[PDB]
Amino acid sequence: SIEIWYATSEYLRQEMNPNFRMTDPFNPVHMMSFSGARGNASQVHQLVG
Amino acid sequence: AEHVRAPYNGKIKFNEDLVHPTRTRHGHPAFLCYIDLSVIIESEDIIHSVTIPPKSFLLVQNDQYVESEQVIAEIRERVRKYI
Amino acid sequence: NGFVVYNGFELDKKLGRPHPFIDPTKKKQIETTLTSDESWWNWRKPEKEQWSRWQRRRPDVETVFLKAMAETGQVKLYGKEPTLTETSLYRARRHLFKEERLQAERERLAKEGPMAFYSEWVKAWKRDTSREAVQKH
Amino acid sequence: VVDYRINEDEFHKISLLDCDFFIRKPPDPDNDVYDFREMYVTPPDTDIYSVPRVLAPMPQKYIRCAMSDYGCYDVTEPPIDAPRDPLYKSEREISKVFLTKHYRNRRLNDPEFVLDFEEIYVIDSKTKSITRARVLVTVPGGRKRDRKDDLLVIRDNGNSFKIIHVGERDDPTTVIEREEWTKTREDMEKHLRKLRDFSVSNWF
Repeated sequence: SIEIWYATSEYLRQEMNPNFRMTDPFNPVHMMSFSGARGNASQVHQLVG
Repeated sequence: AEHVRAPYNGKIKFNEDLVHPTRTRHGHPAFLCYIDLSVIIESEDIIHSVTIPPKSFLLVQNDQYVESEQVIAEIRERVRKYI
Repeated sequence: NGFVVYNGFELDKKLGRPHPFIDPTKKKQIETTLTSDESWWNWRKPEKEQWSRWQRRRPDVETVFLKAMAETGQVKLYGKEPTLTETSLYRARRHLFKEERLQAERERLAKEGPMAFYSEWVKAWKRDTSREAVQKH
Repeated sequence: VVDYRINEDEFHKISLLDCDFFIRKPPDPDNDVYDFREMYVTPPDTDIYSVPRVLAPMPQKYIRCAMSDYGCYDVTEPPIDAPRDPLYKSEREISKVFLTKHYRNRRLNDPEFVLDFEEIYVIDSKTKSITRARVLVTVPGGRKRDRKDDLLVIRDNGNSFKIIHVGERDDPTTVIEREEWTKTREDMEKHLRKLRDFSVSNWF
């Protein structure tokens, strides 16, 4: 139970950025963190993953 | 520990005689791989091949159907538990 | 010498017109797989369907808009309900279709005239709004 | 490798990224006359001459040719050590040199001067070799046509040579957009292929 749900959680974070890069490059969440302005991938994963 | 995931929907094709049966830490039957095993996924359009590195657990069986992004292989204190 | 020489699918795919991702003619089935009698217990399809709380597809703007543009014929999908791949593709390319709709509205305004165009939002106006009728008036 | 030092005053010194190419130069006021019988290749700024590798038949008679280089720009940001060190450095990395024969060896000052695009010789820096271009002609007329109306298109790292009418010239915007569309279409197909409903999905 621990490892199957950790692997699923980690896979969502890996695919979070390519999903933003190819389908919604100008998404406000992506731009707020890809530009290095405020927030990192881990915090965005807590919101969308 | 990194997980190999199926890149396409298809039929898993590999020979089970080149792998050694084992039992995962999750209690599942699996195949231990110690060689450069080649696994074939017969997808909808083109037959695809996936390379499984050695010292890895192969969690699928031959002729099994797999979905995309589905884990097919896994590469790689004292606590008291009460029942 | 020999250095100077004088002289459906596969076209929709080249032009970018709506087409299946996989050519139906160049498509094969996935044969026959394990029938749960030659499979381990952990890889067997459960006898009864299991309640999931994820059994319904999540609604979004992309599905509604893709269905609308499939109704109007702007795009055509593989089936009646757009898939998640088609939803992602629409999310990637959604500005072009809106620009096409806006350009079509601009052309309609230029062709019909302000009286015919803006009478859609004036329902109390019962007179003829055609350019010819405006000229007669 | 030869055992003598040639005289560079009678040679066409063509300098590339990986080598310096030498072609014997018959005297001429224009200095556009080339003699391909004698040729030498050296490492850049070196007098150790060697016979270049030839991949195609070479001319035997003197031919007037126009030289045009092929390559990229290397705009780098060098590290700043001393005060007022340059913020950028731009240099021209020439990797190919095309020698296009003048039509009937006509001079540049000739009012009837046109370029013969069926006679192009390619000098490669990476392989230190010289080859003749595989030219493909689409303009109607065949051997006998008006050379004033043809246009040459070079693609595929200086390997594809095609002759088209000047009327069907392609806009630079069109070329850039074609490349971008092709690459992005393949990238999008690769990204979407990993979804499990991709086989029952449409492009649009």
